[PDB]
Amino acid sequence: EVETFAFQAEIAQLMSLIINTFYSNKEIFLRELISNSSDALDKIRYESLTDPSKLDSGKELHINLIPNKQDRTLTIVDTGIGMTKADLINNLGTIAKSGTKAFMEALQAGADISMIGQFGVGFYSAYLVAEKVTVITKHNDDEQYAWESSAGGSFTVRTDTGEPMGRGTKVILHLKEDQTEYLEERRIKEIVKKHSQFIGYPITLFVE
Amino acid sequence: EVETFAFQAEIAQLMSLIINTFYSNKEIFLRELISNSSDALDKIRYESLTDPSKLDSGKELHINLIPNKQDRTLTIVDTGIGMTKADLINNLGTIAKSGTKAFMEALQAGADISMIGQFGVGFYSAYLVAEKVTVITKHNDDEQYAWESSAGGSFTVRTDTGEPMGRGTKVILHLKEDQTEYLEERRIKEIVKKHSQFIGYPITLFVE
Ligand SMILES: O=c1[nH]nc(-c2ccc(O)cc2O)n1-c1ccccc1F
Ligand SMILES: O=c1[nH]nc(-c2ccc(O)cc2O)n1-c1ccccc1F
Repeated sequence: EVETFAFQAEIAQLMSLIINTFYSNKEIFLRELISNSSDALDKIRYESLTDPSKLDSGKELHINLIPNKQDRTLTIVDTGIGMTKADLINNLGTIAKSGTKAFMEALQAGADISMIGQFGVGFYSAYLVAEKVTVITKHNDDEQYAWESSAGGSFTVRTDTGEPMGRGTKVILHLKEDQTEYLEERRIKEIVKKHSQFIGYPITLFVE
Repeated sequence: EVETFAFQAEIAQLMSLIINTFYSNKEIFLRELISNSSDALDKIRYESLTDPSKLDSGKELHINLIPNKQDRTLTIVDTGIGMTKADLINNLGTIAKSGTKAFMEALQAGADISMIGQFGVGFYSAYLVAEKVTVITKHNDDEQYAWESSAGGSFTVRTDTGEPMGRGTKVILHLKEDQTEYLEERRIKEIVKKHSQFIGYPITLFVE
């Protein structure tokens, strides 16, 4: 059963701002999503220091970047702690209501959209480049779920039957027609080198 | 009973690097500790979104900066999630062994000590300015504890009987003799404005 939820008003406001504001420096979405993956990987690593069984769902701690020109998708996969159904519903594990308030105050006070991650709502920068985002996730304490939203004020959550992940999160960006540069190897390599050069996990850019 | 523990070798190495490297830009310690407080405050806020009773130990979410020229201490107080005894022993809730490895690799590859927070070990920047650090903490799931270290390869942990905190962490920096500028109101205000202007919680600088 596919469940449909309304975004909280503040989150719908954040998403409308991200989609409608004229702002050329879109490439920062990748750093934001890689940063979230790195934080999730730190969380499972920290839990494993006192309970090695936390890694029975997979010992490898990594980030993969998978472009697909046929499907027009860029997928960011991590083997981090994952998210429970409750975390997905609760703005993908963020304090997004308060984060949005601070971000919008900062934008009016002299800040730009690239600073979104300082407000803990960097995930939503995916909507700078994606028309639809699908998040497939598996936490050790829950089942595999798929969250999805094309903005418009709602998101869906369903159980994900296909391809079991073990543990982690996959963010599938269904790119806007005019944002296909983010599927080009040279462009992705450039962004990873510019903004994600000090991430403590291997980032593998898959080839097509 | 006061328990004495050895730092893991990598953490003792990190602390020796911080204490012995010639590096003038010491003021970044404050941003690092305020950043950790902000992360702890986000964690309790996130837990409270699904369980309001998480805030029975205190509803106020804030950061206080308390200089004391008589004791030569600068104390950073937060009402964040706090740390259990296990978190304190486990490098104050960090993945410090892996964080240190990445930080030292980066330093050799063209990075400086101000970038410590990108490696998740920013707490240890306290030793840029402090000869001794005492951390008093209270998590909802444990008792109030005091961690302490003057470096030298060990730290202690004890129960803290005095002044119950409710919930949070207090980092007491026992400043080095030549670092008393960090007790001056104008100097602290300057650092907070330069590096911590987008923190989503009130930061109150106490007066003497
Ligand atoms: O805790 C977990 N588990 N999985 C995630 C996760 C979220 C978004 C994302 O693009 C990638 C991720 O791996 N997070 C997380 C990370 C950062 C902030 C809040 C969070 F919930
Ligand atoms: O989770 C909690 N609870 N309390 C803390 C805490 C640690 C240091 C600090 O200067 C202030 C804090 O409030 N943290 C935390 C924050 C950042 C990284 C790892 C952590 F454990």
